[PDB]
Amino acid sequence: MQFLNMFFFDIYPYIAGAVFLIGSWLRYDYGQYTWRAASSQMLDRKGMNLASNLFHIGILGIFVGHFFGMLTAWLPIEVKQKMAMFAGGASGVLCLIGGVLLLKRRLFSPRVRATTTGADILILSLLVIQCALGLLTIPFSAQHMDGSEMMKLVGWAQSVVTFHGGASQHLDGVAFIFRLHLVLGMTLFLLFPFSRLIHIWSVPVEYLTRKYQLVRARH
Amino acid sequence: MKIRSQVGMVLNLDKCIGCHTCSVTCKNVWTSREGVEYAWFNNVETKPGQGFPTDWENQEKYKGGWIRKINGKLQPRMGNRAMLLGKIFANPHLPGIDDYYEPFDFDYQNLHTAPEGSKSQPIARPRSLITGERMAKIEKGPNWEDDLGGEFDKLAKDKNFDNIQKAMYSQFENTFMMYLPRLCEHCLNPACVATCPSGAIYKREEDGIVLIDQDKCRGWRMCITGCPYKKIYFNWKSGKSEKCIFCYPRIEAGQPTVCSETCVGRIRYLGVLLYDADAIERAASTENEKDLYQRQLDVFLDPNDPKVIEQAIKDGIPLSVIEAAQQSPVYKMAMEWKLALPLHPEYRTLPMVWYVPPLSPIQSAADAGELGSNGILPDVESLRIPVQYLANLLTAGDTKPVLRALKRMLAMRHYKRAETVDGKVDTRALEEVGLTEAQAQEMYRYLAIANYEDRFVVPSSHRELAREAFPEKNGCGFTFGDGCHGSDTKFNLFNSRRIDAIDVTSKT
Amino acid sequence: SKFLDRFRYFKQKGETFADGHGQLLNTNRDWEDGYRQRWQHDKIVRSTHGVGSCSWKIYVKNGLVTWETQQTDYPRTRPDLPNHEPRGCPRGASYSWYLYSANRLKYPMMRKRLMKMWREAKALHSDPVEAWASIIEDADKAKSFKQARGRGGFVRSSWQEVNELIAASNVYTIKNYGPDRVAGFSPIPAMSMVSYASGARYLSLIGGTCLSFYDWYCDLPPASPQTWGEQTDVPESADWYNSSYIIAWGSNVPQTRTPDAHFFTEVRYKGTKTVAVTPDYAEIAKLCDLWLAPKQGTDAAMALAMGHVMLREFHLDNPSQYFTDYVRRYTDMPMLVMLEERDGYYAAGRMLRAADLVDALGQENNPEWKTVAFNTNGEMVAPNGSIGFRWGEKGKWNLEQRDGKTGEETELQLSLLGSQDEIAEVGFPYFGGDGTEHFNKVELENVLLHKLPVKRLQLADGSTALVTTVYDLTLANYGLERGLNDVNCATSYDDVKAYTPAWAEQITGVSRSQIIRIAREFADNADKTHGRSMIIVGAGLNHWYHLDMNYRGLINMLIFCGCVGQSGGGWAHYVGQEKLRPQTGWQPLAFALDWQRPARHMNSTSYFYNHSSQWRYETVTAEELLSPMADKSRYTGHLIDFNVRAERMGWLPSAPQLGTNPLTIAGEAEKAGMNPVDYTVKSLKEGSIRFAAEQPENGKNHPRNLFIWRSNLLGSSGKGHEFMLKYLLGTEHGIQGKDLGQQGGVKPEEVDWQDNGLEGKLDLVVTLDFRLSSTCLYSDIILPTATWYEKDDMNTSDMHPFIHPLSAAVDPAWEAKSDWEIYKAIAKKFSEVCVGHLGKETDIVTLPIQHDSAAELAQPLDVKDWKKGECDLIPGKTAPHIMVVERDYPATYERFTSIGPLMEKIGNGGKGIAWNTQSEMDLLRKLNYTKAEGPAKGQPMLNTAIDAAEMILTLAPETNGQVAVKAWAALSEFTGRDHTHLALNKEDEKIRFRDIQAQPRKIISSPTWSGLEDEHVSYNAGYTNVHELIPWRTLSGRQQLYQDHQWMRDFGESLLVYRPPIDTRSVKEVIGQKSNGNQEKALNFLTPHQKWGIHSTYSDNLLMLTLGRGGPVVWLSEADAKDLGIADNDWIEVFNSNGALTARAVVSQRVPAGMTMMYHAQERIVNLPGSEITQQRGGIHNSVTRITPKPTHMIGGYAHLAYGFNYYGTVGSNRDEFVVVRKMKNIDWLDGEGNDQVQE
Ligand code: HEM
Ligand code: SF4
Ligand code: SF4
Ligand code: SF4
Ligand code: F3S
Repeated sequence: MQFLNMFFFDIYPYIAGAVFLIGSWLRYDYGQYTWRAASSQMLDRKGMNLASNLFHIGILGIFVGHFFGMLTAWLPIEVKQKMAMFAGGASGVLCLIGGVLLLKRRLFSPRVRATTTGADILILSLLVIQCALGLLTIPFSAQHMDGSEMMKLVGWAQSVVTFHGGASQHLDGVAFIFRLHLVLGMTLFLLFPFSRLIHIWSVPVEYLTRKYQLVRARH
Repeated sequence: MKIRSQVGMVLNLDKCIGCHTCSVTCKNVWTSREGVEYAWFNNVETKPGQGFPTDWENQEKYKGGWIRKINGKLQPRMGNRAMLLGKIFANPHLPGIDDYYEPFDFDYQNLHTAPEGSKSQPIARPRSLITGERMAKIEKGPNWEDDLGGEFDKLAKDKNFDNIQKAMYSQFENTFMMYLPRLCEHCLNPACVATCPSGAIYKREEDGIVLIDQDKCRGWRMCITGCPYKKIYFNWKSGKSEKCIFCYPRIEAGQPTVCSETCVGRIRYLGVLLYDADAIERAASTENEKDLYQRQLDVFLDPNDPKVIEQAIKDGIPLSVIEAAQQSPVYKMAMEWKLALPLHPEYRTLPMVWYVPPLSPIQSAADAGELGSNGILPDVESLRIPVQYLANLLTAGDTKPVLRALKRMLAMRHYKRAETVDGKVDTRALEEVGLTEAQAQEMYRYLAIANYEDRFVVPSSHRELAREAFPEKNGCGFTFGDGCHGSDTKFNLFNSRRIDAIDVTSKT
Repeated sequence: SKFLDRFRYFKQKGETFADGHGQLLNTNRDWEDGYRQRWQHDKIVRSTHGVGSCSWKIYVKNGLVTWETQQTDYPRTRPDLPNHEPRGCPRGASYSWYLYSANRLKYPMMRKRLMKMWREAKALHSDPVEAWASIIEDADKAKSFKQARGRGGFVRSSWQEVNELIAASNVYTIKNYGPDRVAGFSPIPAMSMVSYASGARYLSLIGGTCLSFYDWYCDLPPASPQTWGEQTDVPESADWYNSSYIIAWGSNVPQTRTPDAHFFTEVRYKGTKTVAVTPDYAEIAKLCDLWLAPKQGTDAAMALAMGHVMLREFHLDNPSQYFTDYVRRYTDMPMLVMLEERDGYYAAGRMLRAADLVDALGQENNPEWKTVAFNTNGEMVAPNGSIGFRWGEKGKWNLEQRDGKTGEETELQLSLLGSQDEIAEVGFPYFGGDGTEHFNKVELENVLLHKLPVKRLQLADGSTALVTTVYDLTLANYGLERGLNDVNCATSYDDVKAYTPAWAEQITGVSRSQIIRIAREFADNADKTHGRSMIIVGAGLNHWYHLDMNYRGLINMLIFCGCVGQSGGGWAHYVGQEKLRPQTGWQPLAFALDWQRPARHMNSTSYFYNHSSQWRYETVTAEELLSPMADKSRYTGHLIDFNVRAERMGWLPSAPQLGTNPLTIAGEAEKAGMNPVDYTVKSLKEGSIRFAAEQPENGKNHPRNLFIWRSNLLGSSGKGHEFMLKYLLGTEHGIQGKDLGQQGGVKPEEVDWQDNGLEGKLDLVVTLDFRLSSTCLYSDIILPTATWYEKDDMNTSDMHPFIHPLSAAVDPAWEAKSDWEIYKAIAKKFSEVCVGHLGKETDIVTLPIQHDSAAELAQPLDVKDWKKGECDLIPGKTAPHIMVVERDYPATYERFTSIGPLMEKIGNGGKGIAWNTQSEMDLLRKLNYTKAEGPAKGQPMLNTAIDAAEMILTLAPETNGQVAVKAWAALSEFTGRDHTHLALNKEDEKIRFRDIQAQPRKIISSPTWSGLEDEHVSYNAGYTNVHELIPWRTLSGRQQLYQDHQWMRDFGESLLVYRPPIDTRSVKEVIGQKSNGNQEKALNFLTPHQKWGIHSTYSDNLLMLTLGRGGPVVWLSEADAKDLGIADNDWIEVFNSNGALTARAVVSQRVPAGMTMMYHAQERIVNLPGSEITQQRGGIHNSVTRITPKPTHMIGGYAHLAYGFNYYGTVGSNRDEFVVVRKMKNIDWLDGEGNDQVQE
């Protein structure tokens, strides 16, 4: 138990972190043709507007919450937790609904199923699971409205990203469900560079300030 | 004032016989792969009709092209940058595969492997190339409406029938049809380039060909909506978009495109057009859409003008290109004779593939009729194809430039007949349309005789300029996988070097 | 590192432009190599397609054929003419698809059942001929595999196994029944000469039958042989550019002659006016200045009225100097016609011959074959040119206006009006009153009497008679009033008379003012330019039962305007690439004329009408086609009876020929103590030997082995599809009607009848192809053949003067072999398998009387049937020639692979001339090397297709200037005029195979053709006749307007007249019988050449299917579709007594109500569901047609009307056909997939 604990929360996070980075870099330099969002909308437009928007707007809400909540007087720990439970809770509901609809489509929509890759089914299934797990941790966090639980998880996270050993200790006594969510969440970073999730690196920010016409010179 | 060059293309619709050879040869070379089997970079549509994809000309539905805001500025019909980004998770205007057609194949092998003692003759049934499942019935194709295949009320939904009393054309005796071969327009103000969030689409400076970088494209699939001609096709397998590449591999060395050289009808002309890139926005944003045609002509420059010549030199255009521009058949048809017109100039993209309208049999009339200003030959007023239809297609609704082109072509005919049949010089029809004998003579040389060297005047793209042709000549094609192509920085993780380069530097 | 490059972001930003609207970037572009590397290829090879004639660049990449683009390096035409490049079409552009597609035939295949029995038979019979005997002679065995045809079960075999079976079966058939019980069918040799020659050469050597194709496809216009004595000679497409007025009549040029269409669209810019005449709004209309739409099948009417206006205004009112002189010198208008006595009036008889006059006008040689006319001084005369001067004498067979006796210059007169002795009333037939309920009619009289200015003459036998000119008879026939107060003649164009513009308006539906304006414009142009008016005509007119009238109507307009023989003018017929130009170089190769003469040619229409038993269902009678002025009792019998008589009279060929093995005749003639010829003539007279045509079902007179290559016969070409399946294949069929016996109809009087017709006549069907076609599907043995991109061969066309090659870009994939190598190996196996069964045999071969031979002067005045004692049986005159041919069966292979000795012994020649070709043979020994030993020792080799091609190139005058000069010299003997000047300036010219691979070559002017290959004038048919004074090979030596042959006169075709579409009566007996609940309706069934394939080739090509409608479809007008409740693309069934087909509808406005069109051939292998009418797989377009011959297309032994392979014979016309149409209910695929549908 103590061994599995140090593995998953002291060792594993760095393995998944190295694979996520070097894997992204390597696939970027040697796999440009494979770097795309892999849209399937044209093959079957039905329900995609609702489904994809719910999932992405929800998943992005989650991402913003997770990022500023674990990596960051006027906003004490218990206030942050209340925000996560409601704002983050709502986001996870939109996300899960969209995710489930997308998965139903991918698995049973003939044209999408016939043309999908294994990684597409695996990665989506894991995000639907991870999202469901996330929401299940809400009733558990409700039992510690003083933000005691959150403080532990945030302790761990910041220990990991700042390379301070012993990160697993911060988790002493946290409900098991939080363990699962953390492991599955890190696993997604491990598989990240070998799935369609690489599209995330390409969020088109430059477009907002780009001149409309582009012309490339002789080169 | 920034002079740039581009090989433009003019298609004489009057000579098109609607054979589709151009479509087949392009398909064989560029789009036979799984993922783009349904894509036809070049496709021929029969008009009246809704085309491929279905109703592509309906910008209210598809949201293609540009719009001119009240403040005078240009914006993609799709929306400004924020608006476009807001539709990224699911493009609401995206044409579905069914708007094209579900690509199919047949089970030919069943004809070979049918077991002994079959109760009926074996047969090859259709199968979907998307699902791999049996198809109960083929219900669509890329040229489904070919030769008025379909009921008039269906074909008449044709967007170009706007503002026309079309009822009369459902009458057998008033029947009319024409062909519209089309490819990518390689616009001067392409909407696809402006609607791609990743900036993967660009216009090549040296020859104006517009390409989708297959490395940099991210598959945001917004460009498909952006293009008003719907000439960008999503590769459903690779997840990236592809489009006509104007056969740059051939153009680069001075050869015609595949669809140009393979055109059985001998209707396609290729020639250089010099344009002022600094005037693109000004012209595309003119207030009245009926002015876009003329505003684009004003963007084209006179290749025989020493002023343009010097500026072109200064701006880097090679000498052979300038010379090619001076004998461009495209320039003569679009600028001199005014026979060639743009395809849908109202989209505000400043298209670079133009068309000469077609002539047609005279309309049905109470009697055999009488001689007109052209004797036994037709007068522009008698043609059965409604000029307003042609105007909606080529001139934003203005019939004036369409009539001038048709009139001039008929005048040429009148003058030539006098000469070859009566053995007389009769320039009456020419003077009526503002043409000289010499101009009608040159028109005849290019349009009628149309020698190969006259239809295609394509200069080299000069791949040696600003690059190192020597090491490339020696090592290109050896695709062993050095992993160094595609970037300018020499450092690479696999600790390798470019096969087509010189790594040992001269120390002298 | 592409990752590290992202950091040079703003470093790659160049200048902005257009005031910030754009940004110039200096970023990497290496990715562009991706498309560059796709375009790059290993090499390019020049080749073309075999069954347009376009040269293509075949691209090979990664050692495979990837795509093709047109070659553009053809020799350029004059500066004032557009060039030919790039040619091509969409079908051709998609051929590359076939090389490795899923329907490619990779290995020889055999029906499993046949293989099982074959291997068990060989195990009990060491000799393959005996093993085959044991199978075929067992009724139960034979039927077990014949019924498996088209029902799956193909299994992979091997070349060794299939070649032995083929050879064994061939030997057994030749030995037990006769060589002529073995046949082969292959079309258009011009597209791949050597590939065609391969099978034809093997068949010819072993005595088998070589079936025709020009008539079979109905591409042959009988009117051409009638008017000019020429199969088909037309101007090249470039010549259209020299025309100032063109009418595209029933020709969809852009779709049927695609690579040449630019000449038509481009000539418009030179001021040429173009008019399109098509019932529907077709692609061709899109390119014309005027669209006229007459009721389909009524075109002859419009032409008659146009001719009417032209004669009236340019020949009578204001005589055109050009036209007048032209018809005087080049037509038979001045020729005299004898009037026959009848009660109350006279009828036009045979033309007056010099022999009819007292002192035969001083003519000793062939006086009964020289026409007569009057000169400007009322003196009678026999002018030069008539066919009588062609044989038996030399120097007078030309068109010099001279007296055939004094050789003095004369001037024939046209009309007798103004020098007649009296005015007799002549009767003219009128059929414009008959017809079905689908065509407008104009009631007048079956016989229209006209006043003709006659002239009485004193015959050589004491009697007297009345004569008139063809000219007068012509003006009368058209209804031109000439002051004789003729009640039936028109008084104005509005007068509804027999053949006025007002009259035509009623029948055709085309406004009279249009008919007048265009006829006028057309004639006026011809006058101004001296004949530069042209009519391009196609299947729109040539596929009707009365194609002869449609064509003669157009031909007359052209002649009346002097357009034939003038560059830029004339009759331009384009339907099939029948023009194989190096003809006399190819014939000896293809028919083994270098080893044996003659061969066994047969006209396919009569052959299949007979053997597929379509005559047993005939509904058309000859009686209803006879003229109203004919003795109906002299023309009794079934249509097939007329064929049988034509055969025994030496008019048409027969196959099988005799009811007895022709290899056994010589053996019986010896015992009887007399030579084979005499013994056969006597046995025929006594009836001990009979023509096989008399008893086609006795079990020994039907073909047993059929070879099919470069064809999809049993799947698109074969008219009467369901009949072929039933009688030739012996398999299930979809025929709906009952035969003559079941209806109690009248049996023929020349052919035996039996209630149960013989089924499954073919013992072995062998098909060669590169794709598994409909024909292969119903064969016993399928042989994988090389595609057009995997073999060497040659191609020529009637559209241009270039000879170019087919080349192997790569070796034939898998186990495929070229046609030449396949038949060479068959020949090799045959040569060993026949040892002990066949040796040096003697064969008796019948040969019909040949056109362009001395014997064409057979029966001059009437028709005598020796079988009816009307005359003696004289082979070569009143019956076919009876020839003796020696065959060395064991030496078949050696002969196949070497150029025979006959070229040196006898020589070479064609079209009525011959020459010495020794020099050519000596050259060939050096080019092809020679046999080191054996039977053909010392003879040039023929091992490869290249050797065969060089043989063709070296022997032909079109490709060897040396031969061309000897050819013209030989012709000069007949005409007495020098013609060698036509090729002297190219005498050093010699076209080589390897040179045409580098660049297509223009051929040399040859006597084989009437157009010229020159640099100042384009090729134009009839140009040599008009400019070199060479006569047309007709009775009169001129363009024949009047056909005086007994049968032509009695069937009402002596002069052109309107003939409404015939009734096939194929719909009323079945309509409603098998209701499915939806409304049914009868519609005219038309089948023009499709846009997505050449006949059936490409019909399975995915590219073509994708650009079309994904499979078999049929077009219907919106009204008809709405009436039947049919929506666009609904499944529908089309059917009649002949069978049924299933397809999907295409609803369109451009289709006129009353007609339906299913573009020619979409075959039977793709996307066809089960039929609700037959409960079988849906049929094809030919499941609803059936052969119905026309007597006039059977005339033989009469100058221009004598036989020739593909020159004359019955045609398979069927546009008169009607079908029942309805929406389908149940869509069952009959494949056990459970994927069926129901339409409601
Ligand atoms: C390695 C990656 C991840 C880590 C370390 C992580 C960590 C956490 C933690 C610690 C909480 C409880 C918050 C508290 O302290 O009160 C939580 C909640 C949640 N997570 Fe994650 N998470 C990860 C990835 C994800 C992903 C990929 C998803 C979406 C599928 C997701 C969806 C949720 C949801 C819906 C909740 C509950 C409501 C909320 O707090 O917003 N998480 N996560
Ligand atoms: S230019 Fe080339 S890529 Fe574009 S349509 Fe033509 S053939 Fe296709
Ligand atoms: S090849 Fe030329 S003539 Fe034929 S469809 Fe294409 S553009 Fe028209
Ligand atoms: S199929 Fe015939 S017409 Fe078409 S490209 Fe080939 S040779 Fe030319
Ligand atoms: S909108 Fe640009 S899929 Fe279109 S170019 Fe590809 S990322």
